[PDB]
Amino acid sequence: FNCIDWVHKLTLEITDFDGSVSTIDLGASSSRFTNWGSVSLSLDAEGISGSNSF
Amino acid sequence: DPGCSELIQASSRITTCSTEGVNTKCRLSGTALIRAGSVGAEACLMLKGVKEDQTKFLKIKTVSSELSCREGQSYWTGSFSPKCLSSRRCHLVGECHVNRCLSWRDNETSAEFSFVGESTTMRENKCFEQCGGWGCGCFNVNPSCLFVHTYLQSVRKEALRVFNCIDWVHKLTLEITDFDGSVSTIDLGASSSRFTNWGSVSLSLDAEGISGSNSFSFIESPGKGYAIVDEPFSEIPRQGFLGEIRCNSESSVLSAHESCLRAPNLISYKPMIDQLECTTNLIDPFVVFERGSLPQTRNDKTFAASKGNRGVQAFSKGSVQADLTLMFDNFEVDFVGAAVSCDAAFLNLTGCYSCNAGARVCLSITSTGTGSLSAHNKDGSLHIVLPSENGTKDQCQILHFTVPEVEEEFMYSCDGDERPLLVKGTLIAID
Amino acid sequence: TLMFDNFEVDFVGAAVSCDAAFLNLTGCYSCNAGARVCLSITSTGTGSLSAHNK
Repeated sequence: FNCIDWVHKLTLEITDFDGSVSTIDLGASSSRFTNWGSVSLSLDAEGISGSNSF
Repeated sequence: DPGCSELIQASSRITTCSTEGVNTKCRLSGTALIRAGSVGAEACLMLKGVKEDQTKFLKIKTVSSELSCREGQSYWTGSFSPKCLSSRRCHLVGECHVNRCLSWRDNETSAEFSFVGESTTMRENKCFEQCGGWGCGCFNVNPSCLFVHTYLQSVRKEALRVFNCIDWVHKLTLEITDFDGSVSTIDLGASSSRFTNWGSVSLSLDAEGISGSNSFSFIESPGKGYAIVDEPFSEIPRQGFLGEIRCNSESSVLSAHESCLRAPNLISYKPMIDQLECTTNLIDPFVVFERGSLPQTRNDKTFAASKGNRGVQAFSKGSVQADLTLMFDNFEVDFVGAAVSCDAAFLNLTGCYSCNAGARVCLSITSTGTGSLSAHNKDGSLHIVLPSENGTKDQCQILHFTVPEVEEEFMYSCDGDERPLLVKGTLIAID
Repeated sequence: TLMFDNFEVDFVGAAVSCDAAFLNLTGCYSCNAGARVCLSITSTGTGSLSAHNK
């Protein structure tokens, strides 16, 4: 395979209010599914370009 | 305090009258041009019947100067979250085949997820292969199947509608008071026309109206303000851009209907034997909606929200010098034969002379019945019209002068009997 | 960006008093990592320690 764009992903271990923990991740500006709701990013100023020849 | 300013009399070419028993009504069918008033002033038009007491008025007040937009291209967008399913199927069980899974289409119906329902959402069907045999959890040694039913849904609660502008139409919020007393508030811009009770009004010559708006797009929210984007409008929703998922209506975004236009190759898939993690790369619209929210500062125009209708206006300075066209469509104007006399009294005078705004004046009208007031100077240059009723009020309007030492005798009359009246006051010089 | 989608969070008032103690304070100031601090929390019931300055 190949990589056309590197998405900066941040693995987050969200802990709910009752005490339950959930290990998820957020990349660029994606969303997931948690018990309390959904979480997303806002700023993502990090990436690697020019990986089309690999 | 502001009232009639440019007050002229209508011509007899498009105005006819007729007497039918003490009641002389008059028709109005034609086009007439009049100078538009300044900010606050009115563009009243005096209508004379067959005598002197028969005098009406058509108040057209000018609120302020606005720069409305001309909507042409718009679409509904918003944030979404993929909610995919998974169901691992062993080989030689049901519809599990290697050629069927490797050549699996997107909109191909499957008998595995046939129990959920044929919903009308942005759905798709995928398939993958894993491992088989007794070491994994199947019978045959061939790799098992992996049916994936992915459908999009609205995870948030609100939506957004992104539109653009092509030209800043100089809209003027112009309300019109009919002859009977009904007030109709409409708007005019560039060369558009509206439908009123007396006929139809439109804008003639437009002085301002700057272009240069195709390189910017606006974002509208149902109840969170407006915004601005420093990027031209996007035509086709390409992959990897703000606006790749667009719809047509608000319900298509709040309910995530299947009639929304989306870009292919967006929902990723990370199979993990039994687990599944489907992710996308949709750009959050609230980020751009929050970084650049109105009001802002662009060149020299104050962008804000428009009043009344749903649109984006723009504040800009400048005087008023346009014209208005009054197109009549056969309207009947009647008036009583005998009116009620009135008594006027001077109050104060403060404003400007030879100015566009015009000096304001107030008179103490004291009468016992309803009707109208008709006053004028000596040479017939200036005219004064004010509504009269039972009691003692203080009707105010705008008067124009060309001298700081205002001293002109007026002749006011509410039924035919004129009475002298003198005014005075010091004005200032301003353009 | 924490997107809450109508989630119920309940809590019973009137908790149990606690008594903490100071341990150490190392790290950095005006830094992206942030200085760390540890406290010897000694309580008898399950709850939280809401501490503030003046």
